[PDB]
Amino acid sequence: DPQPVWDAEPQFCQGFLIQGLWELFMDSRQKNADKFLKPLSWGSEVLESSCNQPSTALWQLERFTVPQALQKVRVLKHQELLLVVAVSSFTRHVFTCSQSGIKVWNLVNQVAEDRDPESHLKCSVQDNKVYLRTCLLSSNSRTLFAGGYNLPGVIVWDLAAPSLYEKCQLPCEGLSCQALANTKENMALAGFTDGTVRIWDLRTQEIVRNLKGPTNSARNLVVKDDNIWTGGLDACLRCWDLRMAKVSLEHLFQSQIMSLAHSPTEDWLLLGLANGQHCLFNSRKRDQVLTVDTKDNTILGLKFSPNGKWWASVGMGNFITVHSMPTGAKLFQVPEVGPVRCFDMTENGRLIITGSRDCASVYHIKY
Amino acid sequence: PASCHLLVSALFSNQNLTHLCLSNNSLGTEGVQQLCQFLRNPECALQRLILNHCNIVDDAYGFLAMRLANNTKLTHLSLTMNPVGDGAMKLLCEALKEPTCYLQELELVDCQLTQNCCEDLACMITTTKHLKSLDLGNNALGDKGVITLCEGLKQSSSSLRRLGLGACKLTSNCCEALSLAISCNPHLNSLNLVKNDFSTSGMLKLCSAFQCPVSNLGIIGLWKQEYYARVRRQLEEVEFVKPHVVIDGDWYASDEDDRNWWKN
Amino acid sequence: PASCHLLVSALFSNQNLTHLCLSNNSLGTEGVQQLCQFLRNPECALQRLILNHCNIVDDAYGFLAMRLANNTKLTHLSLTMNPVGDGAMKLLCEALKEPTCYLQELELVDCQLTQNCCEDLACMITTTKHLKSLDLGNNALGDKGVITLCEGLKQSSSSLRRLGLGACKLTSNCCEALSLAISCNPHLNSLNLVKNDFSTSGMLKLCSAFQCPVSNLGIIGLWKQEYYARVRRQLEEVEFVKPHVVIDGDWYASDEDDRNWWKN
Repeated sequence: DPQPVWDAEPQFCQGFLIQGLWELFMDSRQKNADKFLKPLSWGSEVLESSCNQPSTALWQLERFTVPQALQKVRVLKHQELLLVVAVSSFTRHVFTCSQSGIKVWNLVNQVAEDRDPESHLKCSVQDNKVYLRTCLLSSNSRTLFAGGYNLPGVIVWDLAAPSLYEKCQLPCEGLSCQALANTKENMALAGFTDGTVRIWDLRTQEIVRNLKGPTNSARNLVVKDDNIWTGGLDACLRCWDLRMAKVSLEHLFQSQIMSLAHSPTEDWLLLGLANGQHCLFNSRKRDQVLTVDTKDNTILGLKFSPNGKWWASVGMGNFITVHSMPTGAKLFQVPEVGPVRCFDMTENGRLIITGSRDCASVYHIKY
Repeated sequence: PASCHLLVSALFSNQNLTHLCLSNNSLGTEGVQQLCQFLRNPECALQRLILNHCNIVDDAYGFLAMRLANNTKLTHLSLTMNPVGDGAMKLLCEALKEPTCYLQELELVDCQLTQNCCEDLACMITTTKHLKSLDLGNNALGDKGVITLCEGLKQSSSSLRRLGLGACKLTSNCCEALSLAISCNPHLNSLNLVKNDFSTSGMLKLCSAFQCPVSNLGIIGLWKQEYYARVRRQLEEVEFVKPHVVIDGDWYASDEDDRNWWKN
Repeated sequence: PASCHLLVSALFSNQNLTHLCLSNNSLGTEGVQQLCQFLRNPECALQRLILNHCNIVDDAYGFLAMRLANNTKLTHLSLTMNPVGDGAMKLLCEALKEPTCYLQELELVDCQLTQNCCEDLACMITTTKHLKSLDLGNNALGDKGVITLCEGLKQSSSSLRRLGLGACKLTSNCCEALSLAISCNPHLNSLNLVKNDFSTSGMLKLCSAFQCPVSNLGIIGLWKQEYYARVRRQLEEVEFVKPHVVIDGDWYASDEDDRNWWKN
């Protein structure tokens, strides 16, 4: 019985004053306390004050911080259902990925509802029928990746140049980009429906390596300098090191695998199954996998905190759940009306973006 | 521990120190014994003593309980991130049950606790006459433990004001007992329920308990973003009915008394 | 342990039992808590309590120590072959140091004890004004720990009468310390030194200690068959000067008051 109620979100003071001035003109021509949300200062911070804590922390342990609540500030409008989002905290440029079109937005301007993007990019103009499923961003913000189903290749855009243009088509004619991946190395990774993975060098645009497996096994892919992780409908789990070029571990499950995650400060591997079980595995000792959290709804996306303390989940059941690493228990809850497909996180740890229905929403983190 | 023992021995002769704080520093058993010996000495006049994240042994709990059995001029005590067993909890609550206790505030946030000691906790709450503030944190009381606690509370002999529960793994079943206790608790003033799964119907029941004229719950700590439209409308109705009720996520920000003198 | 809780709960309304004995029965922690709770109320009127082989561990000692600290009309307590810690012994000494304690005799025969608790025992002996009989058995007090005890014994402020050190790992070196303590200790009346090795020279010092006119000791637990012929002549000389002295190997045979009523 959710019975959800929707209200204007920001209620910014400038908007309130503008609304007040608009009414007076209409009244003149007709003859013929209040709570406002703090704006995003310069598109970087909110400038709020932190919350109190029951006790002081240890002198050595100052950097470890955990969040409490999430507050939404802006809503981004796209007429079609969105599939992926990108943050790009350095340039304050948010990218929204949908089935048909891609748009780019800037967070400098203050507005309740954003309808006009700074740049609009569509891949359906080039070909007769273009269906897009995947997208990816680079840490250096010098490249933008977008893969499609019937699109013959993958298109790279560069944000360093004064103008946006297509770098290379990098064709995969018979293979649809179910999975798209990238690394710190210049090297490109991608997975497709027919259990095939083909690998190209951006500098020279040549195929260097091909991998083959059973069908539906390329639904997921995890990249590391010495670890390549692969799993799909089969539920076989394979870890590969390019150096000695052989599968390291094989693992079996009762159901399919969709979600994987990695932790930067110390390796941990998170598993999401069709029956809704979260399994955690450490990549140092390499002994055993363990499960601590179970969800009735299928889990589609996952992400980890830059600090290495909390992970938030997005699933079929229109819910957002955030946990912690020591026990796996959830610490706060925020539900949404639509089925949440995507998720995102910021390297700075101040913002967060999630999208379920055609439009996208931007939230703010409190510490 | 040697430095702590020397410091306590030096402070033994002192008599003008009322507020003392010692945190994050390892303290030995002999240090706790010497501190209790100093406390037993008259003219101590030490009101507030704060100790957190300093390992305390089981025997030291015995010394603390013996001091608490006949204690004056010692109002506030804190213990956080300290290993306290359920048997130690029973010993502590028995020591508190004695009428010669003036401890207004007790804080036990991260002490590992289970559901068994909750019955003794309810008994001591019912018997105690001077405890005002009680706080609990990440310790998992359990559904049965909260049920027993609320059964002890609904009788409402205790005059405690502030109760804190956070990440105690609550469910929707205990909400009925909580609402029943609140409905006959004119003394209760502040309450916190954060990081605990509460269903929709539990939220309606709690809102109805808030709306009852008997309840005087003023400070409540909850996150409004987690709940649906109907719960938000009900909370707005609660604010309409009582003009002095405020709901804010940051429950620890409110300070009725100086608790963060050391934190500043 | 479930059965034992029933008896004390039933006895809670009793006003008759002055002597209660239990032994060789497994007892839980909760039984001790209720038993301690049993004596908490007035009109308990229970003098002697014996629990030899009952397993008492951890907080149960703290439960007793809290009760004993502020207690009266409970004179005789005995624990034997039940494990206690040195720290638990330290907790008991602090309670016994309080003026509000009338416990006459205390027995710990096979309880494990070491040298560390001896210093706290030495301080307790001097200040205590209500303890008469102290019994220590198989516990290894050691040579150094015993020497610490004689310093409190030498100061002679204590009024204890009967002391027992059987199989306390005495040696030849500590013989000098005991002789000084016996030299100036008019209050001491009965002593036990059995299953302990003494130097022939040290016993020559010990025998001279007995002949001292200042000593007023009447009961000695020693086996005359153990020692040297010259010592035997010195031992016979002790009886010649003082006709009232008695030297017998069987020290537990003598009963100033009823102690083996349960064994009877």
